[PDB]
Amino acid sequence: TPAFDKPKVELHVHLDGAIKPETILYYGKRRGIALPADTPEELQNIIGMDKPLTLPDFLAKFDYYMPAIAGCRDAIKRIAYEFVEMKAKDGVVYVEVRYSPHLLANSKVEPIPWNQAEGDLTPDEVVSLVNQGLQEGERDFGVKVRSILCCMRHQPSWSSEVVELCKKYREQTVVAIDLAGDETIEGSSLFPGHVQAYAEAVKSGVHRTVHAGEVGSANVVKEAVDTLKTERLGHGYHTLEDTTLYNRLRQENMHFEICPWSSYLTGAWKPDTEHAVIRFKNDQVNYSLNTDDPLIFKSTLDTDYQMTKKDMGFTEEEFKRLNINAAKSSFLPEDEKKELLDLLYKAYR
Ligand SMILES: CCCCCC[C@H]([C@H](C)O)n1cnc2c(N)ncnc21
Ligand SMILES: [Zn+2]
Repeated sequence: TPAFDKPKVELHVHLDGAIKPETILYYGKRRGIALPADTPEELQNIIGMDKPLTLPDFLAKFDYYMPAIAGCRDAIKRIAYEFVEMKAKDGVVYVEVRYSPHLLANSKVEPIPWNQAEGDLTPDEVVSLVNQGLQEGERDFGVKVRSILCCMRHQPSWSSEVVELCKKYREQTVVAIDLAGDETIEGSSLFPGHVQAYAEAVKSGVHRTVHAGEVGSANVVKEAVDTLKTERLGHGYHTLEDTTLYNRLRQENMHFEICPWSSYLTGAWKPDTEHAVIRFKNDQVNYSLNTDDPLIFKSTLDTDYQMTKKDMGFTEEEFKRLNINAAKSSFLPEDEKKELLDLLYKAYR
């Protein structure tokens, strides 16, 4: 039985980490692309994980299935559409899905990703394709959907395209910019290509979020907040190692996109310490619960709610509260943000 059987709001989930094994297998076979297994069940076992992995072991997971979807228009649009259906089964009423448009392209994209051969799908089209999938999905399944394009910490040369992409496709599902990738890459937060892109995001009113504090120190979080001027933090668990940064962030009602289950499987969180979210709760912090990558973590939104309910004493009043904050922190136009809030209020009370 669902841990929290009411409407939910999800702000931190990767499109390329939320694909149906079947769909991966389908395109794998239909377009001759080598694939570990050939049975959906076995496929999820190899792609899924249940024990922390090194960055490399983890990254490798993508080389596995990405070549199957990347470059194929049909597949890009489809996984987008199928992702909305997955969310509907979760009882999610609003969701912000993110992904790197360059990682699904095989044209333009400088270092062509996944040892993919030069193709015809550019990053710009990837975005428009995804927009349609997400849009038809919203129509058919009843879930409000917005998207966020990610910049990659190791490739600042893409960041400007990313912000221009968010600018060119706004309203049209794209509501913000993000920064994902290796946090340990020394100085990555300050790469001129990244800071300029977020600076442009500010000049153009493009909402900002950043993956910081998941593995890197509190300083990675600081740079995210003070230099990139982020409005939301992806994870941000290590913020707690700097009480003044933490106190200030609490002061400014900063939003933390928490991924409980995710943190446990990646090692970002060691089961010997009290999970960072438990203190966020005790501190009445502005945060939300997210799946991050259902595919790799073999989960569903419930997985995370089950985890905090069972192992962290999370009440219902808390679930409703954190979801209310998720709505309040959404990148939706105030206009539509109020409408989401009324939905949840009348549904929670
Ligand atoms: C090692 C990551 C390289 C390929 C990234 C694909 C994808 C994007 C950025 O949505 N992504 C999905 N989940 C991700 C995660 N937890 N951390 C970084 N990137 C992630
Ligand atoms: Zn993430």
